[PDB]
Amino acid sequence: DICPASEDESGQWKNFRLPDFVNPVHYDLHVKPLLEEDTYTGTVSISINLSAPTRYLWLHLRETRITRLPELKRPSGDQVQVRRCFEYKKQEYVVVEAEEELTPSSGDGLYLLTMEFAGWLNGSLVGFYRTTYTENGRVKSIAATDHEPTDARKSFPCFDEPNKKATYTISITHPKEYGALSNMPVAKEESVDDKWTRTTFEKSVPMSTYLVCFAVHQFDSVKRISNSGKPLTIYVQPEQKHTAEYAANITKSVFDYFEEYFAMNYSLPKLDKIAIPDFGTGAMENWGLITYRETNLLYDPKESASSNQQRVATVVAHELVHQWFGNIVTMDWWEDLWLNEGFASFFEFLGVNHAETDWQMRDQMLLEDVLPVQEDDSLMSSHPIIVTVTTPDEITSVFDGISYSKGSSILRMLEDWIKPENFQKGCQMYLEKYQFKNAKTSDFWAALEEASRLPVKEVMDTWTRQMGYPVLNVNGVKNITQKRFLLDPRANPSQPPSDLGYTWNIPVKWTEDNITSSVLFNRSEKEGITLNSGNAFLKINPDHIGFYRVNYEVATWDSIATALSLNHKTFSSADRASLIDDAFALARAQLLDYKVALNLTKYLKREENFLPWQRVISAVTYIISMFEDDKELYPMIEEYFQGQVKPIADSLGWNDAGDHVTKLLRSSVLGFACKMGDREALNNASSLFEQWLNGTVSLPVNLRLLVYRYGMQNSGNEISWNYTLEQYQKTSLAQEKEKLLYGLASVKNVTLLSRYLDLLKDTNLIKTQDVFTVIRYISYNSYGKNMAWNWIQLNWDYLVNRYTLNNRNLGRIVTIAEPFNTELQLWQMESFFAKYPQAGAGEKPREQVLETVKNNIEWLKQHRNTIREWFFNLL
Ligand SMILES: *[C@@H]1O[C@H](CO)[C@@H](O[C@@H]2O[C@H](CO)[C@@H](O[C@@H]3O[C@H](CO)[C@@H](O)[C@H](O)[C@H]3NC(C)=O)[C@H](O)[C@H]2NC(C)=O)[C@H](O)[C@H]1NC(C)=O
Ligand SMILES: *[C@@H]1O[C@H](CO)[C@@H](O[C@@H]2O[C@H](CO)[C@@H](O[C@@H]3O[C@H](CO)[C@@H](O)[C@H](O)[C@H]3NC(C)=O)[C@H](O)[C@H]2NC(C)=O)[C@H](O)[C@H]1NC(C)=O
Ligand SMILES: *[C@@H]1O[C@H](CO)[C@@H](O[C@@H]2O[C@H](CO)[C@@H](O[C@@H]3O[C@H](CO)[C@@H](O)[C@H](O)[C@H]3NC(C)=O)[C@H](O)[C@H]2NC(C)=O)[C@H](O)[C@H]1NC(C)=O
Ligand SMILES: *[C@@H]1O[C@H](CO)[C@@H](O[C@@H]2O[C@H](CO)[C@@H](O)[C@H](O)[C@H]2NC(C)=O)[C@H](O)[C@H]1NC(C)=O
Ligand SMILES: *[C@@H]1O[C@H](CO)[C@@H](O[C@@H]2O[C@H](CO)[C@@H](O)[C@H](O)[C@H]2NC(C)=O)[C@H](O)[C@H]1NC(C)=O
Ligand SMILES: *[C@@H]1O[C@H](CO)[C@@H](O[C@@H]2O[C@H](CO)[C@@H](O)[C@H](O)[C@H]2NC(C)=O)[C@H](O)[C@H]1NC(C)=O
Ligand SMILES: *[C@@H]1O[C@H](CO)[C@@H](O)[C@H](O)[C@H]1NC(C)=O
Ligand SMILES: *[C@@H]1O[C@H](CO)[C@@H](O)[C@H](O)[C@H]1NC(C)=O
Ligand SMILES: N[C@@H](CCC(=O)O)C(=O)O
Ligand SMILES: [Zn+2]
Repeated sequence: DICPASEDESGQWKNFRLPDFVNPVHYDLHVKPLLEEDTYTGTVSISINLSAPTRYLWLHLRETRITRLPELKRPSGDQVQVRRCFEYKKQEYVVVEAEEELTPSSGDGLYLLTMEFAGWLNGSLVGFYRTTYTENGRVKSIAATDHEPTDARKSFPCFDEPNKKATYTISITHPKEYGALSNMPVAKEESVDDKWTRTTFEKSVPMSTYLVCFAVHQFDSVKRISNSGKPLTIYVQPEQKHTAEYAANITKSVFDYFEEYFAMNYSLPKLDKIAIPDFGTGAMENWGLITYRETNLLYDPKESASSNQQRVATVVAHELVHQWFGNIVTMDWWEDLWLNEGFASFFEFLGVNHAETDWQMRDQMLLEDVLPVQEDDSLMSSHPIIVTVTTPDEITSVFDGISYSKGSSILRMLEDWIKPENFQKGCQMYLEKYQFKNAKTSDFWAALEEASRLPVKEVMDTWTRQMGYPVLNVNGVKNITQKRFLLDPRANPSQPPSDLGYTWNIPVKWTEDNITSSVLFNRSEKEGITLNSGNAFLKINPDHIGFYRVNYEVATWDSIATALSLNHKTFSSADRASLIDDAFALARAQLLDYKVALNLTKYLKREENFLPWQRVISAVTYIISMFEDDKELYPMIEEYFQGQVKPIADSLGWNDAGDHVTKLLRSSVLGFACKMGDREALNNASSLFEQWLNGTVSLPVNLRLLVYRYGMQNSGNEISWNYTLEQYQKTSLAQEKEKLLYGLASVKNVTLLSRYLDLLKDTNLIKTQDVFTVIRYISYNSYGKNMAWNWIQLNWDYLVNRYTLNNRNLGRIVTIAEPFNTELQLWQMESFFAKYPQAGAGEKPREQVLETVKNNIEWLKQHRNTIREWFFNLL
């Protein structure tokens, strides 16, 4: 109550954005958690470079309270008279008004502001918090922090903006049974009591608030040493110690690869990794202390899948990229978030490709980022890569497909156009230029433009300052022209307004008879260009390397189908995936007749590669989804696609054999077989499930998920549900737990799914981090599509209270409505949204799922007969 809230607008603290004339240099931060009380206290002393006459000093603070009237120091050292302090809620500030204004730190002397604060460790996964786990029957505690993007201000009062880089010396007073970790190595350990220890860490390099991290733990460790000679260690619960090995391997390999690739030293003396037993995102790149959700870090070769292996490798690689792109060089403002996330999403594939050679990681970029985000970015409710954000809710919202995947995709296009070698050098120069400072997007262009003298800014701005992407329309084999590709044909292609008018500078690549050529397709070529060997067939956009779609003439498309039916290997696996992906997306947008798209699938009985099958399954999943309740169309589509996978499903079999990609292929191919109703695949699932219920037999790691899902679906009951629920509690491996949750969500029983939904309110059973995962799994259930949707509506106030409107996963949960395809269902959504109109971080997802559902309704109206004719005539 000493620093109370007031609604006083008459000041610069009414501004969302922090003032230009106040900068932090150094933070002296001390915190003392009372672990078994779920509280902490702390003091922060901040050195402040003032630049203008101000009677007010303000900075960010949320939920956590100031307990003592703050103390102000002049550059000379004198005590400053402080009249009041107060909180201004609307922009998450605490403001202190001095008696008088005093002016800039002109000569190495700085102001010093000291504040005492108390906060909570409970009810939350952001800021500074405590969670528990069980070790040899005992409940143990671990405390950690999580800040990105606007949560450092919950932990301690600070200038919570990515460009207010300051240096840190952190100390923690904890009980002696615990160790304390932070960004920097331990400097000194001193006894307060015979019970308490004060751990002081050595001074940091300049860094943003969102990167500040500390933890109090009783974890064991697995150790590695870099080529730099620096200790790289993963902290892990003693019972889980053996599952930390693989992450330790990749950390070494990828750390050593990146340091060399970026031509720059890792800035800190050590690097730590730790998985928090309850953790709100996937992982977080805190300078020197990277925090993980266990599924993304901990891997067991004897129980985890190849899928899991790759996920661990990729997230680790991702988190390591950030130590350069994000940490050393940080975006100036969140609008340029892709400078962090896009770069990490691109370089992750390079890291893991170094570590794991036969994973075809470069090709998998198509499956993971490129083709999925081309779906996202064909909606009106997408946004440009450089995004205007004006609230904390808007800031957190842009941690999405666009920042990550399109970021990754347009770098993938850029690298290829500019050539890998020059892209590398260009990244290096940017990295040394803006080291320990902040960069804008223009700065990265200017850096790469110095590596190629190609018109990088001019070309890359078109991809970056407007949403969407083009479809190239082919006239007469050789003439191309560009148009915006939108999934909704009724949508206005000029909206929302763009200076660039939705035309792009398209780096174009094409293959003529195994020889490859390149052109930049200029915006100002309004009537299109012509592509420079007298030719019959011209393969445009090889390996789908550019962020665009190609619509060949119908004749060409027809010839491609026949070419696939005669010898599909004529195309590279990536090229098959891409052609199939484009055709089905073009058909979805009413730019290509569905008969033409479906014809490309006729060859599939002989398809044996991962990439094409993945993009086939993706396209079919949607079509099958739209006809779930059509008793006439569904069996026909099912019957067909069952026959098209049967050969490869049988050939690969129900057993973990072959290399990484083959094993990934088997998972999704057997899964699709099950999905399409194959009696024999379902029986394998039920048979293995029955065996697993017998309590000894350890399932083949790459088949487990399918066995739990389809086994529970086809032969699950209360006895086996209860058992599966027991198993989920008993296993320590998070990757197994998550599979078992999908199993539990698969039962065809309303009563059991109802028990499952009730468990979501029980924190001893379902972790806070997993609630949205479980809701999503249930929504995939034929019964639970409606149950999950109904439950989030009835329990909306409860979820908002538990997570806050600022939590992006809560915001995104409405996307469980994506398969909706009737006017009735759309009315439900709109009714629910009108009832709870304060959407927070859910604002964009709402817009997106509404757009999707409307498209769905239209799609059914446009294509039901055409698709029916195609299947009926064939069968
Ligand atoms: C983390 O990194 C290690 C290397 O940096 C991996 O390598 C393990 O260690 C052994 C030698 O370093 C390897 O040697 C042997 O390989 C041959 C196979 O032809 C066999 O003699 C043995 O299976 C194996 N030696 C053993 C088991 O003592 C192994 O290939 C290898 N594996 C094991 C279990 O030791 C680690 O595998 C790697 N760990 C993880 C989890 O990824
Ligand atoms: C798990 O799935 C396997 C398929 O991937 C099943 O194996 C197949 O079983 C089929 C029937 O038992 C066989 O198909 C045909 O059987 C009839 C019997 O009357 C024969 O005429 C046909 O010649 C034969 N088809 C062919 C193409 O030869 C399969 O041959 C058989 N094997 C394979 C490799 O496909 C498993 O039975 C199933 N397991 C469980 C426990 O359900
Ligand atoms: C691209 O798709 C085209 C449109 O579907 C294909 O052309 C169709 O082939 C069908 C064969 O599956 C034909 O259906 C047969 O003909 C009549 C339809 O009126 C029926 O009586 C027959 O029962 C049926 N055949 C069987 C075995 O049941 C269609 O006539 C035909 N449709 C049109 C509009 O021409 C192309 O073949 C396909 N191109 C490829 C694969 O390259
Ligand atoms: C952590 O727990 C404390 C108390 O255990 C919560 O504070 C209580 O809030 C409820 C209503 O929201 C009141 O009935 C109590 O009087 C409060 N207690 C105290 C001591 O203030 C606190 O809200 C929890 N923190 C979070 C983030 O949920
Ligand atoms: C779904 O599961 C419920 C819960 O187990 C089943 O209800 C049980 O049915 C058995 C046999 O008919 C009874 O002995 C139990 O008393 C019932 N339990 C409860 C809690 O009601 C139900 O039959 C299943 N529904 C299906 C398979 O459609
Ligand atoms: C499966 O698990 C449930 C939960 O433990 C069992 O317990 C019943 O749960 C319902 C609520 O869903 C309670 O109202 C009943 O009183 C519980 N029964 C008790 C305490 O005996 C359920 O019995 C289990 N079923 C099987 C077949 O194991
Ligand atoms: C960069 O790495 C090199 C080689 O390991 C080393 O000699 C140099 O001191 C490093 N630069 C630093 C720590 O600033
Ligand atoms: C393609 O463009 C060229 C050059 O503008 C022109 O000669 C030709 O007629 C165009 N049309 C077709 C179908 O090739
Ligand atoms: N950069 C993190 C997400 C951080 C967050 O959203 O809290 C990741 O994608 O791994
Ligand atoms: Zn990231």
